[PDB]
Amino acid sequence: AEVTQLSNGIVVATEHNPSAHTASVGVVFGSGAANENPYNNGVSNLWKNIFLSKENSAVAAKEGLALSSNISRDFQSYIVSSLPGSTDKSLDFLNQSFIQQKANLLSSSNFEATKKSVLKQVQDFEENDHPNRVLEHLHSTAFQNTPLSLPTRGTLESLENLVVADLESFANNHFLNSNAVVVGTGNIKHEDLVNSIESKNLSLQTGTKPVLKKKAAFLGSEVRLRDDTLPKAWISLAVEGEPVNSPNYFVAKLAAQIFGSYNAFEPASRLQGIKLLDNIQEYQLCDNFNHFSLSYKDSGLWGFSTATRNVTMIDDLIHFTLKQWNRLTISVTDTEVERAKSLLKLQLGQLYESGNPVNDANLLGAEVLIKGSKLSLGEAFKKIDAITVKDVKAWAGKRLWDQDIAIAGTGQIEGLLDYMRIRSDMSMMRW
Amino acid sequence: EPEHDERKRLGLKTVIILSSLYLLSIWVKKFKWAGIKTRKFVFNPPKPR
Repeated sequence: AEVTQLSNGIVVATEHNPSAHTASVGVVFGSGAANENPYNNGVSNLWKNIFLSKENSAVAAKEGLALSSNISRDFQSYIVSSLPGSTDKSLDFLNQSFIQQKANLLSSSNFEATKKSVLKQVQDFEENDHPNRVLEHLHSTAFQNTPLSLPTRGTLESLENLVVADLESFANNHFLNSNAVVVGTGNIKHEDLVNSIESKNLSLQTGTKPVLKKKAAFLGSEVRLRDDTLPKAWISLAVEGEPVNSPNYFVAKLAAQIFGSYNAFEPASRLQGIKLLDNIQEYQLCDNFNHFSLSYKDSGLWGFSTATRNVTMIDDLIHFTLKQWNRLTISVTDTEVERAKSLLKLQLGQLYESGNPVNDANLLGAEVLIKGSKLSLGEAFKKIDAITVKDVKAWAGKRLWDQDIAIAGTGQIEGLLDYMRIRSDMSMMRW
Repeated sequence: EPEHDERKRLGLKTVIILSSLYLLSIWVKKFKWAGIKTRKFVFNPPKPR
């Protein structure tokens, strides 16, 4: 399905969907918040809001175009959406506003206003979005003193000292042909997109991105942000996981699907075939939880997140969930593996067939920027169907059984026990 | 004191075993207390409500 060409230093990747009603083109760079430093943290967040500023969007609206941008730890993207008969109109807008003529966007009275608004978005996030700011501190403590520990939005102190010359420095080092992929998804054709870049002579700078010194290194630790005025307790807990291109990439995702997610107020979520629900529903230990498997270029995280109002029984919630992780290493049934196989395929099928061309562009560019190509959905289903119980036991034995953990929490967390008490629950003396 | 000879021999095994247990206990205690001993607190005064 997907086609990738290297006509020049830039790479062109596409995904033709003839039964769609929109098209999207854009550029994805192989740099994110992991390519900054504590003192300029949030520069890549400021660049996203410059692309989506009022003056830039007014020009695109008059032509019937919509702008989208996303910042991650390993990549950032700038997308333009349009009707199927106006693909060359979007390529021209991307060229004249981003690839070249970037000084008018970076003008004064536009940098100042955009900077003032981003400072407000960051302050609100740090005071209202408790479940998401806890997951950001989990990265901060698991990979402390490392590129992989910097928040994707920046901090109030990095942004407050950012100045006029700081944004131009970053784009020189990172917005280059060797660091970029041009992506077209929706009702577009590979031949029609390549024939348009070769005519307009589109090209970025011809440098090379700097090479970092350190690498990602997991360290067992914890950070606690207690706040007795909040009504709940939010907690995140994880061990070291798998990076992308790991052989055990789908085993770790299947292992997270065995315990899944839960919502106390949804009647159908209380009937799921998860044995953990039998210990936590009698006394209402939590309101919701979800298990994840995050994968980056160098490392990853594997764990779960919870929000609860039962502040006097937090230890029971942590004790019971970790004792269920113990069964992956020693005793996990065939039915649990077969059920998780069917729910992982459904979950992946929804993510890669959402029908939104903007979502597909982000997933396509990020995959090509690392692996060089993109694995087919049918090929992924074959690998998922081949996992056995012996593969789960081997994986969990080396990653989960008696291993260090990282913990982050906020709210009413007086009932969360010490590190060593929680750490000692990662195995058991009975086996 | 007809037990004098055997008492002194048994006291040599007690002291050696109990001295090595006492030293091995100091290390184990310090290993379990490492997280608490090296712990850092910071204070950012909250803004008025």
